[PDB]
Amino acid sequence: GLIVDTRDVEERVHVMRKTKLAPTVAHGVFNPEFGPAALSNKDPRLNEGVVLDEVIFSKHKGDTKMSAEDKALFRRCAADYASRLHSVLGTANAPLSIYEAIKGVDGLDAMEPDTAPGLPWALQGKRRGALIDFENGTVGPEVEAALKLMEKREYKFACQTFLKDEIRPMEKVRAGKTRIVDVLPVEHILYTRMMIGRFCAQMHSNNGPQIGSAVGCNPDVDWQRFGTHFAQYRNVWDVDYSAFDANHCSDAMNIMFEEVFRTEFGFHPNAEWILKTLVNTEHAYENKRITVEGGMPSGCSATSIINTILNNIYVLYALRRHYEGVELDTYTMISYGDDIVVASDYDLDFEALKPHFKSLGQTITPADKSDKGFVLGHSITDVTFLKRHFHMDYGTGFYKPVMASKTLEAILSFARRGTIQEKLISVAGLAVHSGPDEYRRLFEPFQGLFEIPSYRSLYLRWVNAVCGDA
RNA sequence: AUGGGCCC
RNA sequence: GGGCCCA
Ligand SMILES: [Mg+2]
Repeated sequence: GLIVDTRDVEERVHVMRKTKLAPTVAHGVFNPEFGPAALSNKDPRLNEGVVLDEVIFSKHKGDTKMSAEDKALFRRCAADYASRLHSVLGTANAPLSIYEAIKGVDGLDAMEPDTAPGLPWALQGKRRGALIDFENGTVGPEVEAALKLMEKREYKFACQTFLKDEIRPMEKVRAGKTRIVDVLPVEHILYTRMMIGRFCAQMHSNNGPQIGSAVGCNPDVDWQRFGTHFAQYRNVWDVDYSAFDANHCSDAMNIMFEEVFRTEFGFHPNAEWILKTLVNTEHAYENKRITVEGGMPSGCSATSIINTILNNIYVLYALRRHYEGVELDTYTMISYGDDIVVASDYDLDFEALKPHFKSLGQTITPADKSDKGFVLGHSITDVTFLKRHFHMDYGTGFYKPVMASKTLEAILSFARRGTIQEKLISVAGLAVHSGPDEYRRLFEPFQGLFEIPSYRSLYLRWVNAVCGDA
């Protein structure tokens, strides 16, 4: 985005924190080029000539403004995508009752009961349960007041900046490249769900290449689906963006909301309005306050859906800006936020597409090696989606989601106090797909101390999940 | 944190 | 309810 104003106020928002990630019995064994991100400015692991607060916000490098010609072309692409999207989902996009938007609906999880409540409730130390009844699907007086102030479109708010406590590659840990989370107030989240939840749930249950969205998918079973689909194309591309989320420009964001969430598609008028409040945002960070124009907040309801939509639109816009006759089935793609796979029988030149993405302030680079240039001729067994490869399971013939061994080692090397056993069982469902030998090697540091699920027990579970028959 | 999926 | 992983 674009930082337009930075001011210091007395009302402090404390987030400091040491890490909650302790090394495991495996860190002494795997020695991963990974560690927890730095969360204090006096971290000994930091480089010389690095400040946390400067690198934290160093992603906001400007809000790319668009020409009339480019704005109108984005609007056609947004309309054309919306058209395909709504024809597959239906136009059954009526608002959610308060109850619905809390407890969820078929294909939309229930709101989180005990996650951060956001501002200004965080400064009053009032937990999320203090404001909403998550059993009965009703809201307290403070939320109904904001709710009525959202219908009337007067509602203001500030985002709360959290430093993300997670494992990062040491190169980035040392560079102070800690990722940030932007917590919106819990009433904003509820109202957004009211406005676009019925859309969101329908997105989820219809995930696939057809709507170009993997949000709602389950890699274990859905890998076979995605695999076979992309298998039948002459060209496949693993495209990386660089800070996809922050680089969404006002114009693109705004135009996307105007074309996708139209009342003619059955959306409440305030659907467009609620989503547009994400464009110009106030972020709170200890003493400082940052007014930003552009970019997506990570923490808004429907963040992944918005990113995926925008992604689907970016590819169309970029291709149409370079070629002629390009229509939705000139190509195929699936995305989950920034993460994307594109395919086509045509020989598209992504290298030439670079500057077209650049007009939306997006920088595309090949995922593959970061090799000098986008190449042609790649297949699905060459690419990565959601940190998983597409590999053929040697004994069911089905595609399986395989994670890089180095990644799995990193994961297994750190855990929060008293969460190790639990975590080992979870990670096991991810590691099974690496094969018996590699499954054994990965968990061997934990032998004799924790319960390790057998390879066999988890392969058998997977086979049933992917196909009830074989 | 938003969410998705999964695990108990 | 508590956890994990991915974006
Ligand atoms: Mg990828």
